[PDB]
Amino acid sequence: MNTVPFTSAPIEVTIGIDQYSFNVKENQPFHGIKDIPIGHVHVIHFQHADNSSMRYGYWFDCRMGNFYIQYDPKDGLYKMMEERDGAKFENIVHNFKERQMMVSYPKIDEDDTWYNLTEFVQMDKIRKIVRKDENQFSYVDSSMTTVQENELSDPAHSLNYTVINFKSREAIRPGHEMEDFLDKSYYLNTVMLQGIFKNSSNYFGELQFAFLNAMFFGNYGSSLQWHAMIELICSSATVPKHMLDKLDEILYYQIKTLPEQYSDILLNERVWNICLYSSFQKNSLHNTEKIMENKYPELL
Amino acid sequence: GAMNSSNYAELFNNDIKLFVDDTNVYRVTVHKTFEGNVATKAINGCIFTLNPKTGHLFLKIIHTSVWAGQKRLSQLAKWKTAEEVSALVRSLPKEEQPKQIIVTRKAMLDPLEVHMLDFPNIAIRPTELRLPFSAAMSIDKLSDVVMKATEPQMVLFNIYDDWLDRISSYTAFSRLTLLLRALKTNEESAKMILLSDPTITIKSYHLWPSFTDEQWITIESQMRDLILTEYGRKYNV
Ligand SMILES: N#C[C@@H](N)c1cccc(Cl)c1
Ligand SMILES: N#C[C@H](N)c1cccc(Cl)c1
Repeated sequence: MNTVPFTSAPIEVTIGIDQYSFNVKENQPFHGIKDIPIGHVHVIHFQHADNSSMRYGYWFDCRMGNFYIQYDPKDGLYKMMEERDGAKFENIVHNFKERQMMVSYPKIDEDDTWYNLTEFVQMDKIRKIVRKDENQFSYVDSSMTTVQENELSDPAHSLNYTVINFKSREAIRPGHEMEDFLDKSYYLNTVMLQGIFKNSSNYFGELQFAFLNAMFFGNYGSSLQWHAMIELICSSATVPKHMLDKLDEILYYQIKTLPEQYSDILLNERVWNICLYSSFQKNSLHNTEKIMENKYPELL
Repeated sequence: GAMNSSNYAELFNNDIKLFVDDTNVYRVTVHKTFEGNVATKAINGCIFTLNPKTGHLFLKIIHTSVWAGQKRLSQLAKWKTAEEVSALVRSLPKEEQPKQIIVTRKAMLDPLEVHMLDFPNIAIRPTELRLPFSAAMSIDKLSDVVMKATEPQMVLFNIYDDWLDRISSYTAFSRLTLLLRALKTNEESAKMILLSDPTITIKSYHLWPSFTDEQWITIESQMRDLILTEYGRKYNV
């Protein structure tokens, strides 16, 4: 089990770690988060009490380094940093652990939620979507735009999701216009899976990451990407059976975890009604259809 | 965006544009079968592609053989329309290609946009105008060429005859849409108005009769009277 220590908490802030959230008061003696499960990516995120503008946070994997958070009073945020001195980092963490100044990642033993939401998410793929090569962790915030949003504006601060556009030459083979527009299998299987992502695990990893950035930061471009990647599968007549079964599991856990009161802003009515009730795969997502109908029958 | 009454003079500016109407592409008769079920029989159709400034009409005849063995024909007809308009554009010299294509029915937007991805600078637009181009098959010479076709064919016409020698394209389009609206509302009466006087004929190389300026005023008034008469009959006014 690994630890993300904090030098201090000088400003009042809501801190979230994966799907959990807690409040820290201004100058409270808080020195970080322990017992973080090894084997998954994680996200540590922030919303300031005096300015809920800019949710922001950091994706990291404790297997890739020793990371700590220090508030920067000039840029006005909690920054993730890497400590290269292992013995010093261990000594700092041991002191805070003995003084009981760290909260404990409250993972229930029965609870697979975080694995279910991050099954295909890899830190190496995150670092290609979020480009800042000098750090082993990745910063995301509520306002960052996607490459596709910028085409329709600082490129260094962008989310480089794979561009999906159903009315584009990439999606439509000359001479197969009706075929490719009404059945997206070519675009899904040849262009995206075989060509760009190489396999379904990478596609699902990007889908999962987009949903998490939408949910945890309210990042609008990420919500657009999540829905486009769902729609591309549902609008394809030919999809490997293992992908359909896995998509149903992925979406089920995403809908299960979504805050009920954010459904109005995080779920696109058109896409979900099309996917569940009109698309080629309208009958392939039994678990997702059941949770959607019981939890959000208004949207449908 | 969409083309409406606010930007109506735009139709007659010097930017090449075409209207596309797909209403008459897929045409059928509905009938009972021997077993008492219902079946359709297709008949030849046409794409109506018109330059409203010059009157040039590109009438692509859709022969019934294109539907043979195909499913979901009403959907296919939209995509076939878009395929043929795309092929027409590619066939035209660059300086004759349109800068805008206005579709009369919004269901043509996506099919045409997808077929025209190679032409990102040609705008594909809907219209809020209710245009009576479905009545093109009430023009005898157009209906005749469509029904006689034994294979796909493109036929070129000037739907304004020689009117642009005497009137503007705004006035020519207004005359055309009035004539077509009248033929759509009461075809028999409209044709009676146009032919009642045997001394006025249709030239071999024309679609409409050779009316003088004063006779066109009379004809236009009679067409407006027909439309209003039919509106009163319809709504009991
Ligand atoms: N359960 C719960 C939350 N209130 C919570 C409290 C303290 C630490 C963390 Cl991570 C989460
Ligand atoms: N000295 C020092 C650094 N500020 C530091 C390194 C590692 C962990 C923490 Cl909380 C602080």
